[PDB]
Amino acid sequence: SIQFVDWCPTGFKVGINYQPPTVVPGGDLAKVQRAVCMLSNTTAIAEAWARLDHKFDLMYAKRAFVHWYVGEGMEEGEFSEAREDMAALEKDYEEVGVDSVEGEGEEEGEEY
Amino acid sequence: PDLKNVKSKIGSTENLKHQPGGGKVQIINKKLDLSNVQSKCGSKDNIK
Repeated sequence: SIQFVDWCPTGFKVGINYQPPTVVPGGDLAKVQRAVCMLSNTTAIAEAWARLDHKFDLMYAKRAFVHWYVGEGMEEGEFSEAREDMAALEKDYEEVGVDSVEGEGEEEGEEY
Repeated sequence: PDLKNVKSKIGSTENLKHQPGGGKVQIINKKLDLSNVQSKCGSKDNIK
Protein backbone atom coordinates (compact mmCIF):
# COMPACT_ATOMS: atom_id res chain seq x y z
CA SER A 1 0.00 0.00 0.00
CA ILE A 2 3.15 2.14 0.10
CA GLN A 3 2.67 2.27 -3.63
CA PHE A 4 5.65 1.66 -5.90
CA VAL A 5 5.23 1.96 -9.67
CA ASP A 6 3.47 -1.10 -11.00
CA TRP A 7 6.24 -1.80 -13.45
CA CYS A 8 8.86 -1.93 -10.69
CA PRO A 9 11.00 -5.12 -10.69
CA THR A 10 13.58 -3.67 -8.26
CA GLY A 11 13.50 -0.32 -6.45
CA PHE A 12 15.73 -0.29 -3.28
CA LYS A 13 19.41 0.54 -2.78
CA VAL A 14 21.32 0.09 0.53
CA GLY A 15 24.41 1.66 2.08
CA ILE A 16 25.84 1.20 5.66
CA ASN A 17 28.50 3.15 7.60
CA TYR A 18 29.80 2.62 11.19
CA GLN A 19 29.91 6.35 12.17
CA PRO A 20 26.67 7.50 13.87
CA PRO A 21 25.19 11.00 13.48
CA THR A 22 27.28 13.59 15.32
CA VAL A 23 26.07 16.35 17.73
CA VAL A 24 26.89 20.00 16.92
CA PRO A 25 26.79 22.68 19.65
CA GLY A 26 23.64 24.71 19.41
CA GLY A 27 22.14 21.60 17.74
CA ASP A 28 18.59 20.24 17.84
CA LEU A 29 18.92 16.36 17.60
CA ALA A 30 19.23 13.70 20.31
CA LYS A 31 22.38 11.59 20.64
CA VAL A 32 21.72 8.09 19.18
CA GLN A 33 23.40 4.84 18.30
CA ARG A 34 21.95 4.71 14.73
CA ALA A 35 20.47 6.66 11.78
CA VAL A 36 18.99 6.64 8.23
CA CYS A 37 19.05 9.06 5.30
CA MET A 38 16.56 8.21 2.60
CA LEU A 39 16.37 9.58 -1.01
CA SER A 40 13.09 8.74 -2.88
CA ASN A 41 12.49 9.17 -6.58
CA THR A 42 8.66 9.35 -7.08
CA THR A 43 5.97 10.53 -9.48
CA ALA A 44 4.20 12.51 -6.76
CA ILE A 45 6.35 15.66 -6.87
CA ALA A 46 5.21 16.23 -10.41
CA GLU A 47 1.84 17.66 -9.18
CA ALA A 48 3.86 20.11 -7.01
CA TRP A 49 5.67 21.03 -10.23
CA ALA A 50 2.23 21.73 -11.73
CA ARG A 51 1.55 24.03 -8.85
CA LEU A 52 4.74 25.92 -9.80
CA ASP A 53 4.02 25.83 -13.57
CA HIS A 54 0.49 27.14 -12.86
CA LYS A 55 2.06 29.85 -10.70
CA PHE A 56 4.21 30.61 -13.86
CA ASP A 57 1.25 30.68 -16.21
CA LEU A 58 -0.85 32.92 -14.10
CA MET A 59 1.78 35.72 -14.20
CA TYR A 60 2.96 35.11 -17.73
CA ALA A 61 -0.72 35.53 -18.93
CA LYS A 62 -0.44 39.03 -17.37
CA ARG A 63 3.20 39.51 -18.56
CA ALA A 64 3.71 40.27 -14.85
CA PHE A 65 7.26 41.19 -13.97
CA VAL A 66 8.35 40.16 -17.54
CA HIS A 67 10.25 43.41 -18.34
CA TRP A 68 12.71 42.78 -15.51
CA TYR A 69 14.07 39.92 -17.63
CA VAL A 70 13.87 41.11 -21.28
CA GLY A 71 16.18 44.04 -20.49
CA GLU A 72 18.83 41.57 -19.31
CA GLY A 73 19.19 40.34 -22.90
CA MET A 74 17.03 37.20 -22.99
CA GLU A 75 13.61 36.92 -24.74
CA GLU A 76 9.91 36.31 -24.18
CA GLY A 77 10.64 33.43 -26.55
CA GLU A 78 13.13 32.32 -23.84
CA PHE A 79 10.36 32.08 -21.23
CA SER A 80 8.26 29.98 -23.63
CA GLU A 81 11.22 27.80 -24.58
CA ALA A 82 11.64 27.02 -20.89
CA ARG A 83 7.88 26.74 -20.43
CA GLU A 84 7.52 24.13 -23.21
CA ASP A 85 10.19 22.04 -21.40
CA MET A 86 8.11 21.95 -18.18
CA ALA A 87 5.30 20.52 -20.38
CA ALA A 88 7.47 17.73 -21.81
CA LEU A 89 8.30 16.89 -18.17
CA GLU A 90 4.74 17.00 -16.76
CA LYS A 91 3.75 14.69 -19.66
CA ASP A 92 6.65 12.26 -19.08
CA TYR A 93 6.05 12.02 -15.28
CA GLU A 94 2.57 10.98 -16.19
CA GLU A 95 4.13 8.32 -18.49
CA VAL A 96 6.42 6.78 -15.80
CA GLY A 97 3.33 6.58 -13.53
CA VAL A 98 1.56 4.33 -16.06
CA ASP A 99 0.67 0.77 -14.98
CA SER A 100 2.61 -0.58 -17.99
CA VAL A 101 -0.58 0.15 -20.00
CA GLU A 102 -0.09 0.96 -23.65
CA GLY A 103 -3.71 0.46 -24.76
CA GLU A 104 -6.39 2.64 -26.32
CA GLY A 105 -9.90 1.54 -25.00
CA GLU A 106 -11.44 -0.32 -22.12
CA GLU A 107 -13.09 -3.74 -21.75
CA GLU A 108 -15.95 -5.28 -19.72
CA GLY A 109 -17.19 -8.61 -18.32
CA GLU A 110 -20.64 -10.07 -17.62
CA GLU A 111 -22.64 -8.50 -14.79
CA TYR A 112 -26.29 -8.04 -13.75
CA PRO B 1 -1.21 31.11 -24.63
CA ASP B 2 -0.88 28.10 -26.92
CA LEU B 3 1.57 25.13 -26.96
CA LYS B 4 0.53 23.74 -30.36
CA ASN B 5 2.09 20.25 -29.72
CA VAL B 6 4.18 18.82 -26.90
CA LYS B 7 5.20 15.28 -25.81
CA SER B 8 7.11 13.21 -23.28
CA LYS B 9 10.79 12.24 -23.45
CA ILE B 10 12.11 9.28 -23.26
CA GLY B 11 10.72 5.90 -22.27
CA SER B 12 8.03 3.26 -22.93
CA THR B 13 6.59 5.23 -25.95
CA GLU B 14 9.92 4.62 -27.81
CA ASN B 15 9.94 0.86 -27.00
CA LEU B 16 6.73 -0.35 -28.66
CA LYS B 17 8.41 -2.22 -31.53
CA HIS B 18 10.94 -4.29 -29.56
CA GLN B 19 9.41 -6.95 -27.23
CA PRO B 20 11.93 -8.64 -27.36
CA GLY B 21 11.01 -11.86 -29.17
CA GLY B 22 11.62 -15.38 -27.78
CA GLY B 23 13.11 -18.65 -29.10
CA LYS B 24 13.15 -22.50 -29.05
CA VAL B 25 15.04 -25.29 -27.28
CA GLN B 26 15.66 -28.96 -28.07
CA ILE B 27 17.21 -32.08 -26.61
CA ILE B 28 20.04 -33.51 -26.18
CA ASN B 29 19.44 -37.15 -27.08
CA LYS B 30 20.88 -39.85 -29.39
CA LYS B 31 21.09 -43.57 -29.92
CA LEU B 32 23.88 -46.00 -30.64
CA ASP B 33 24.13 -48.53 -33.56
CA LEU B 34 23.87 -52.22 -32.50
CA SER B 35 23.80 -53.71 -36.04
CA ASN B 36 27.43 -55.10 -36.02
CA VAL B 37 27.17 -57.03 -32.74
CA GLN B 38 27.60 -60.79 -32.08
CA SER B 39 28.71 -62.81 -29.02
CA LYS B 40 32.49 -63.23 -28.55
CA CYS B 41 32.47 -66.75 -27.04
CA GLY B 42 30.85 -69.37 -29.23
CA SER B 43 31.23 -73.15 -28.82
CA LYS B 44 27.62 -74.50 -29.26
CA ASP B 45 27.99 -74.98 -33.06
CA ASN B 46 30.80 -77.46 -32.36
CA ILE B 47 27.88 -80.02 -31.92
CA LYS B 48 28.58 -80.47 -35.64
